[PDB]
Amino acid sequence: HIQPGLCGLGNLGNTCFMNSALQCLSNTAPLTDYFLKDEYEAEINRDNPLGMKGEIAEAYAELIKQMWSGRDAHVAPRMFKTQVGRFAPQFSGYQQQDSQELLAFLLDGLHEDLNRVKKKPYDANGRPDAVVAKEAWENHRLRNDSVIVDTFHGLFKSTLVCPECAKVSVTFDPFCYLTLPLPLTTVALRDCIELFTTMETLPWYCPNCKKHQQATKKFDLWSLPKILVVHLKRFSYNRYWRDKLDTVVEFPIRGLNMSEFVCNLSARPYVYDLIAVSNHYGAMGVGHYTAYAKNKLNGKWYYFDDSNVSLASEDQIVTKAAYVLFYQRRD
Amino acid sequence: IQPGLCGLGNLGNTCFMNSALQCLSNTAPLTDYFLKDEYEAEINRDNPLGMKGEIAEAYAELIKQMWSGRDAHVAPRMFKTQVGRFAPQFSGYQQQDSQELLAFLLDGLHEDLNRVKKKPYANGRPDAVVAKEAWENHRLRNDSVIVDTFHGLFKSTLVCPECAVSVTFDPFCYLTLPLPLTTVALRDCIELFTTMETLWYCPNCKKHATKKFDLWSLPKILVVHLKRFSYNRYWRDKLDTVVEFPIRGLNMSEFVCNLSARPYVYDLIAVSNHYGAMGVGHYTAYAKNKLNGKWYYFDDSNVSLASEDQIVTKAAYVLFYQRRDDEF
Amino acid sequence: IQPGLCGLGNLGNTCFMNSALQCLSNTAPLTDYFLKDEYEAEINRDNPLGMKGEIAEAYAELIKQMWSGRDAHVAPRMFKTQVGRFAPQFSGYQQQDSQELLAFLLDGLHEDLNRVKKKPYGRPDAVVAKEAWENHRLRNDSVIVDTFHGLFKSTLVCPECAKVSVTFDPFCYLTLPLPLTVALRDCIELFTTMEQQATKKFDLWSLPKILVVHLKRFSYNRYWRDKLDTVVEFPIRGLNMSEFVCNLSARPYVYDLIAVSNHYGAMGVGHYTAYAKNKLNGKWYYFDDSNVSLASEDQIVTKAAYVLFYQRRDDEFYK
Amino acid sequence: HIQPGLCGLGNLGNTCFMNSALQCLSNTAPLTDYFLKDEYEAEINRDNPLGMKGEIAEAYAELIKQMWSGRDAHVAPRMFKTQVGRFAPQFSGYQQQDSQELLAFLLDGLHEDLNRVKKKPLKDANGRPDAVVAKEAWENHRLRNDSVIVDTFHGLFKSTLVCPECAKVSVTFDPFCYLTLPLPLKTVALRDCIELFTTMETLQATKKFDLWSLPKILVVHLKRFSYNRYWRDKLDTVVEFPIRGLNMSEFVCNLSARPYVYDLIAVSNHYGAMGVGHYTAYAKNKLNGKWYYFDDSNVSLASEDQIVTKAAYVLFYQRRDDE
Amino acid sequence: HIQPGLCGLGNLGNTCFMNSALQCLSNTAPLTDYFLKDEYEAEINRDNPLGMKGEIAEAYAELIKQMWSGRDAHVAPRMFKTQVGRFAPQFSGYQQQDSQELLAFLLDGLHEDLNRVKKKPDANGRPDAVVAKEAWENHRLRNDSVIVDTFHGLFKSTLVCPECAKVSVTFDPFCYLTLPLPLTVALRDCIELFTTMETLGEHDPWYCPNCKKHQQATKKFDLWSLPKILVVHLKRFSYNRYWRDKLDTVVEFPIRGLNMSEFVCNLSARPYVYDLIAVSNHYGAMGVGHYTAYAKNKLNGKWYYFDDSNVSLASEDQIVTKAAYVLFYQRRDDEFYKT
Amino acid sequence: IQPGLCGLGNLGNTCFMNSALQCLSNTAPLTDYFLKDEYEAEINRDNPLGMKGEIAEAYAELIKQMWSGRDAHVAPRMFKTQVGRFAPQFSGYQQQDSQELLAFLLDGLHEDLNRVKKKPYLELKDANGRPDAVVAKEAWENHRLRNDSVIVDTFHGLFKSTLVCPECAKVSVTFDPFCYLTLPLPLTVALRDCIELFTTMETLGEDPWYCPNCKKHQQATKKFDLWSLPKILVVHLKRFSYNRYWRDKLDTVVEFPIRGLNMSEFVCNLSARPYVYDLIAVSNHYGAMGVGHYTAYAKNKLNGKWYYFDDSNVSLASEDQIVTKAAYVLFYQRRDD
Ligand SMILES: [Zn+2]
Ligand SMILES: [Zn+2]
Ligand SMILES: [Zn+2]
Ligand SMILES: [Zn+2]
Ligand SMILES: [Zn+2]
Ligand SMILES: [Zn+2]
Repeated sequence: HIQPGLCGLGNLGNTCFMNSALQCLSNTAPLTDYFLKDEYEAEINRDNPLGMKGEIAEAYAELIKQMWSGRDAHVAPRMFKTQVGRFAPQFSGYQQQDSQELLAFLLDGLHEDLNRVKKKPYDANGRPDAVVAKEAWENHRLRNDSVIVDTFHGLFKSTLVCPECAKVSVTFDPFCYLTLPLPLTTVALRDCIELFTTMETLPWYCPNCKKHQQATKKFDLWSLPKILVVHLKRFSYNRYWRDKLDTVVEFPIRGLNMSEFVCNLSARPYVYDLIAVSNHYGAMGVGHYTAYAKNKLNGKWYYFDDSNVSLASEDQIVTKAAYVLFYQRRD
Repeated sequence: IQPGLCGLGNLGNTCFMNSALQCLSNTAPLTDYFLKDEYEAEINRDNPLGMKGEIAEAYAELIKQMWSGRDAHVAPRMFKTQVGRFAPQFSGYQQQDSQELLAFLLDGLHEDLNRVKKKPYANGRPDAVVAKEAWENHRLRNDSVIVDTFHGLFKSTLVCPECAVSVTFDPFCYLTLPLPLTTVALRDCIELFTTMETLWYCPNCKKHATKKFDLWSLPKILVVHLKRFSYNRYWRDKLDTVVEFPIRGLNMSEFVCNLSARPYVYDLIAVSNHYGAMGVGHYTAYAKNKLNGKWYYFDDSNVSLASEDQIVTKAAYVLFYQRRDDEF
Repeated sequence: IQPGLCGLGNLGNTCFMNSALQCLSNTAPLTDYFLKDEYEAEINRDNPLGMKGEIAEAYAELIKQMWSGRDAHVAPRMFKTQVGRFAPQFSGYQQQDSQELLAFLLDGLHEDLNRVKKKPYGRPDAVVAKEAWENHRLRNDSVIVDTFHGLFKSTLVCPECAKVSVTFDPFCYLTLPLPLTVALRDCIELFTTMEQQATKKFDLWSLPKILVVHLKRFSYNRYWRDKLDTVVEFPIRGLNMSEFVCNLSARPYVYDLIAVSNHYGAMGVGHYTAYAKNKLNGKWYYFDDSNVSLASEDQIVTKAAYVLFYQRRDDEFYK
Repeated sequence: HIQPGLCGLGNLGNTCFMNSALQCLSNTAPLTDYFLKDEYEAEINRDNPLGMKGEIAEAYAELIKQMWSGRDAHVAPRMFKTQVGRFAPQFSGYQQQDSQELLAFLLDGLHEDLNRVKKKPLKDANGRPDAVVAKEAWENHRLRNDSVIVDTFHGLFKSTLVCPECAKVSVTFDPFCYLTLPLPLKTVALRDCIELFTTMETLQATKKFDLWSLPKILVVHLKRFSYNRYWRDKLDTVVEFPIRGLNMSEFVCNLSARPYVYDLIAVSNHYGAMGVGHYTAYAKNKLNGKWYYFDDSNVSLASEDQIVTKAAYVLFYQRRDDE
Repeated sequence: HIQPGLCGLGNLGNTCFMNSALQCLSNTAPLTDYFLKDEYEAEINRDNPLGMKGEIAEAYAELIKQMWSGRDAHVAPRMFKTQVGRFAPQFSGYQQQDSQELLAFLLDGLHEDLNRVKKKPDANGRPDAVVAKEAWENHRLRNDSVIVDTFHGLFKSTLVCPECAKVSVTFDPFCYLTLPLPLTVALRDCIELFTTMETLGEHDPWYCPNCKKHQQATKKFDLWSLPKILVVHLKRFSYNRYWRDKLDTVVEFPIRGLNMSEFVCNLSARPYVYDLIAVSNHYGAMGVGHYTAYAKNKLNGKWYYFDDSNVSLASEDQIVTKAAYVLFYQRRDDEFYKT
Repeated sequence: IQPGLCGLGNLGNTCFMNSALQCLSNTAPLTDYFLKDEYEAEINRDNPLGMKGEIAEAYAELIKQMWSGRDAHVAPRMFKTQVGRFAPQFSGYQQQDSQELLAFLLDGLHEDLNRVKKKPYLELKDANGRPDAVVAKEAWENHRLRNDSVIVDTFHGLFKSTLVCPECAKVSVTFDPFCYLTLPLPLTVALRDCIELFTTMETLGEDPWYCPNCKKHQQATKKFDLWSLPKILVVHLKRFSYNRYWRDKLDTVVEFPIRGLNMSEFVCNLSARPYVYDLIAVSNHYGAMGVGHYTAYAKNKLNGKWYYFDDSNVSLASEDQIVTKAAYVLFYQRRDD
């Protein structure tokens, strides 16, 4: 029969953005394995006031089992589409959609529906970064503990400097994806990462001023997850229209060394390999989303264009169409 | 940007429209008519069968944008709006048909550009005499750039089963070819269309037959619609049969019953494609650029260089052929 | 505020409805019937052709508001809601037709107030017409029949056979075709001119207390609506209908104008207004949605005139 | 044929508010002349993050060319209406609309779609003269905003705040493209409304507005509407305004400034007491100098004695540039 | 923790008509057992031109498994409602709905989505037994499903031409009985009214083969063979131009031992004794209106009232009221009823 | 037909409205006010916080129909239309809340019938360390200088709020009016347990209180106290929790008296006359999931019997049916003597 995971997703009326994001998540082996192991039932959180009563996790679990059964070449994700439209109506209709916006929604929704914290409970003052980061991560896990935290969550350092009182505010914050700005001739992914970590003048509230100030902000990468989701910020949502950057960003297929951008000098080496890409086409109108993904069982690359699954070659993956990159850490 | 290499943005389930529009855009006698920009005197705003010249004007405006060489892609917003206003069946989010839109547009453009300001209003006689009469009568009601570009004549012979022969010559602006009841040739579908098939209100007997179609005269631009869709109670079915059609040198003289007629050799200029089978579905187009002679693939906003070896597939739904004219 | 001098607020493209409602408001036999407030016994809630008495009730309520003398204008929200519920085609911001709403309302009010609880299933013209009218009233008996219903003769002459088939049919308004400034009598003559396969000629037999004359200005084409802008000259006083009445033993028929439904707007959605003569003071007013202003007779006859309301003179005794 | 500019606009379902605003702008000669000269194509800004990719300027230019061709007595502004409802869906509703709200949208929209500043780059002046601080404020405004809209409708007003504790006088100069005038409480003159706008409000500091520089085209919005939680209120006060010779010089603070005499060119009118209401316009035709009444598709000759009524909502004045 | 089958259905905005019909079908044991035993999987027909590509059968199977799992006290039938609306959009409006109209749609839909026939291929003066056997066999050569096996019966149609006096007899299948109500009545009076001869009205005249003309012929129905599950629809609604009328007549019907044998014209037929299993109820008359259901649980033999999401224990004395609209009867198949 | 025994037709998911309307209909001081038909002089059409008198007029018309004795049921079309026009959130086929409608209607009726034609502005006195009796009297008088209507006279009470800052230990005491009490349910319970829980001190969570001495949003302690109670006490049992993606519902059986509810022990004011209440109406909710359904129990003022109002259907009830998990909003009438 059909090879497991080589399953297209039927377009049900401008759901290409959803399908693209779903193919990327489907080919995230730690996440697919978790659901296929079918022991996640004990972790479904139906009372969580921030979740969807376990219903997003259940519709997702059902769909992945279909996609990895080896019985179908394609499935129509009707239950999943219905559940998304019910909890997040902004994803329904026939206007311009965003694979990253849906991805952010799904990563948060799966996390709360599978959150092991049944009751959520409820300040760097020149202390070492290692101490402040450990504290921030532990406090994060006291509120958020799931397969999503274990697979996609990392930690970044935020430094804010007030222009009035010159007070330097350092915080450690979790992330489940990295939104990379593109420079304003092709660019390298490392240039986009360096741009993300370079200081920029913003507005946030200063605790000493008590007012909103146009403070400088600098990001630093502290710890990185098993699955690094890299969002290339191509879209600009202006008041009356959406802009798109068509720049070719060169990104490695294999051996992405993240270690040079990690400010923790005592940290483990971070080498990553590409597993999936969410692609966008269409300078004008609604546009279209597809995906490249590496099948975990045979190690080959494929193109997923809604219901159509075709064998791909690595030389096709790096184009201006690349929008969201999925990287898996080599452990 | 090269003129005519202009993608059309999808405005929400508008692929059916964009596909049809790319085929019409790459119909040189029609595009040249609008780009010559002298058609303003021919806009018919009083025609009771037209859309007050508004479909012709929205189409003229879009073509000028598509052939300006200023844009790589255009969102056909005014055109989409005007279509939805006059023909609301094309504005839902349900499955659409590139041919249904094409038939609407060909009729609408004809009426909005009909030179006839006031429309006025057979038995054992020679075919040549009856055909000349039917055509002259047609142009006394219908005279436009659409009649000049796409209209042909087909002979219809109906034989009564009780009293035993009614011959009529009727115009057409496209040919809907039935597919046989898997790879078939275009010529087999043409032969199927012209074969006598028993099913009409007869005047001699009055007891309401063996209908037979014949091709009499063919136009500059022959639009060939392959009847792939069928409509079941709860869903639309699609025939996925591969129809083999020539890219160059389609000899239609072979199927023309007028033996004194001019030779009819056609070359492919555009194809409306359909993918999806029994699911939601998507339309694209192949079109040969009149200025550089190369084949391009138009997938909504995206325009990419194509090769001839990609064109003949099960995806081919509507074929556009241009007649070879060397002092005929 | 003088009773009846009440404007109707526009509730989003509802001027067509207000224009129609102002003409009916200023039809004295109909308004008096609702103000008399004894019509409650005549509301037919089981009629399969009616709206369970709900259009009559919404209309009665609105007319009482319009003739109370307490308001200069009212927003006919309940009426608009009830119309939109039973006839959803009258909902939206597309081009509307005041005659289409009028025809709906005249039929609706008739069925909601129909006294017939269970509808049953070579002679001289006078005998056949009397029979046709009595049979019509055995199915249809209401204040609308009493105020607006007339009878017209249909003569069909068969060729080859030469058989003359005569029928008498009721009407509650006359749709008059326009020729091609024209006179109303030319449009009446055009309606009565002769046109299996046979010749058909309309003739007017008996005419009602309130004659509603619809000038067929609109042509609904496949993709657009056409409009005839011809100035139709119609009398304000003394319309003699007697010359078009084929019953030679019939009473004289002289009418006086009481209301006009007006339409403006060459392109787009357009706008409907009304001229109406107030029954209590005899003056002409212009009803433009919520605005009611004193009018002069010299303003009434224009290309804007679309539907004319005429009241028969029952002054001198006839038969 | 038809006289250019005497073109009605068809109602496309509750679009009278739009037609009224459009007739006022159509009869603003410096703006219509700019589009009819048809050289504005080089000024269309398609990359502006605050614009509509040039599409509101293009839909407006196309419509104004139709209205001033002399070929049509009326046009249905379908493309314009469609583009407006696409960028600003609040105007594509079915509820009571505001011609001033559409005007403010369109003035900003046209400015951004025609903004000469391709890359946009709070300063307080301490003890410096008003003339120096105002010149600075205007130059800084034009470094961000440079269009036919700035050149036609933009003025500058002075804002003075004085602290009741330390007696500190804080002066700022801010641009405007129209004046929203409050109407008095307890028939009023336009000058009373202007004086009310420039009178010091006790507000914990006192705030006073002053007119510094005035544009070629002065748009005066009479604040008739009050948007309450469940309903909109309307002031029916008759505001007396001059048709010719409005002397604005008395309200201008720059005492070294040029005289400011204005003539009325257009009025946006509003009617209706109970329902959706209706908008029309009075406008002076620039080619024959006569007054006309534009009621959607209908254009009729008007007289000066008809303009000043309670219906007057938005007034358009044109400065006399005699020398 | 919850008893299987005692599962309410959430209202998803005017869907009470749908919940009511679904509770009746859910409590039809031969149909529920078919889905719970996974007998449906191999029989899903996806190419049938008269079906919904197996999608209505799949959505129904999934829902019935949820209702009979014993895990939920109530479920929101979102997937089912979505699939129904997609194939039959008339059921997704906010206008008044009809549980019988949904039932007829669903019985036909499931039949076609589960039809074992993958490729679908006068009778005068002959005995009724011969013609009926032929009509049934020809029916099953086209229609072979769990729906045919559970709900299909056969009725005799006699048409008599008023001109040539030609008597045309046909045997036609049915999956429910629409009973006209007389102009408190007994169910047997409604059955007798259904089998009484009536003269045809326009625009449905009978085409006479002798006359070769459309005729105002007489039409008489007779019951020939009855199914395991007899669905009896009391025709309470009248669709008028501007509103829907409703007959509020109390129809007295048995809860147990309904003897159908007296209305069966086949004298050699097996006895037909039926017990009520479910009732689709309607309240509201000519106003908006609400649908509920009475159903007998197959595992404990008790009567329950299903009012959307709410399931409560009922008593037999509550069942026979003016609210009864659609009745579900189950035939007795013991040693007492041999053929 | 007995007056007041009038059902309300459902006009498409309007059960939430009919339930609230049946409770208000059977509030004798309010129905008597409209039936006396002298309220016309009190309709406030200029109030910027009202609906130009239109909600009061639509309500008056409906209550006269329901108490005429001519109809067994009425379709409240004008009322539903007016509600949908001023508050569009109450239209549609999604889950509704009878208390949300009730709160809207109580405020709308108050503003449409507000005797204060021009609302004044006066500073609220510091009320620092002064006796509770003095500060409460001041708060009530200031409330009536802005709000004076049949709604204030029938449903308004006063509650005391004590806020204590965790940084500066500042004790802020205020008295605020209420037209209903939202009672929290413990995380079968008695009504008195929910009343006691409403007056227990709680610490504000992740909604802090602004402090005047700190000049910052502080997570202070908040304690409520009942000061004065109205003629008609509307008790809202807080069963629903509106979470980001779903609505939670507490199905706890709250035991509440039908007769003799002694409120005096929960009133921190001792100068008040005893407060004894009797149940007059209950708004009920059914439907664990989906859209759900609302009905009402109500005691007829003319015959003293209990009835069940399920949209258009009105049937005789027994007291033993009223106290169930379905009870959501309770209407209590004070004993006067
Ligand atoms: Zn600071
Ligand atoms: Zn024949
Ligand atoms: Zn004859
Ligand atoms: Zn100071
Ligand atoms: Zn016969
Ligand atoms: Zn403090």
